[PDB]
Amino acid sequence: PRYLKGWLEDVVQLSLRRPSVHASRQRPIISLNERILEFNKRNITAIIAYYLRKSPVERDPIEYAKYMEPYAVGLSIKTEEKYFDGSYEMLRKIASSVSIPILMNDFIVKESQIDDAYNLGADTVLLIVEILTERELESLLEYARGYGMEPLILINDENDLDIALRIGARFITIYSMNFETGEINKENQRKLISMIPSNVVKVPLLDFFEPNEIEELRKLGVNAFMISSSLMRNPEKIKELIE
Ligand SMILES: C/C=C/C(=O)c1ccc2cc(OC)ccc2c1
Repeated sequence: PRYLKGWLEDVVQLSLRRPSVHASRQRPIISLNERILEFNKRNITAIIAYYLRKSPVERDPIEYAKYMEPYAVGLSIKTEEKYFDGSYEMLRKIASSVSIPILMNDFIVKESQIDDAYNLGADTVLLIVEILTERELESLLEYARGYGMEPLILINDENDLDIALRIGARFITIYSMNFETGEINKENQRKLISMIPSNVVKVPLLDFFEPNEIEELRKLGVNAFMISSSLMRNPEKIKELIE
């Protein structure tokens, strides 16, 4: 990884030394990017329900996963420990108790964390341009693919987009986030969406969504929407979205 500052470097250092787990998965991968493409063809609104317990309305992660299973295209499960109160064991039990795709959402800096995700039952992993060099991102990209997991590449700005496309990313999440504040820059997010090629599956992160926003973003080529705060506070809004 890079050498950063602040809590993000603390997290990078935690990831560097995180021990690899002793586990094996219980079902095949269920491809998240492919399921999004299927939902698009079938005209089903594709929502990734984003779960965290803490960050820099706390919910039971199992119960949340089961609640979202009938409606969501996938689940994002935060497995970073110190700042997000994530666990590998919670990932494992979520992945063995729902049959929709699971994104392991963490700060991946080494291959053994990808091994961990596969062995715990995740269907894909997040990779973050900001914390990696291009060479590192390319090597982790190809590592994840090898398992059958098209990773979701996180971009926060145009430089990040350009690195992602330079290494052949096929699945991108547009956070447009300042990790120091947890801000999503909605203006920059729209700009970045408009720069992504049509054959890359593209997923903005939204805390809250406006009436018309989902429709407007779909008109910009968005394939799925990863929604955090609104669904944690009001999980029932996923019904409205799909129905
Ligand atoms: C890649 C996983 C990231 C997040 O879900 C996430 C959530 C809340 C955050 C709040 C912050 O405020 C200081 C900073 C980063 C944050 C990152």
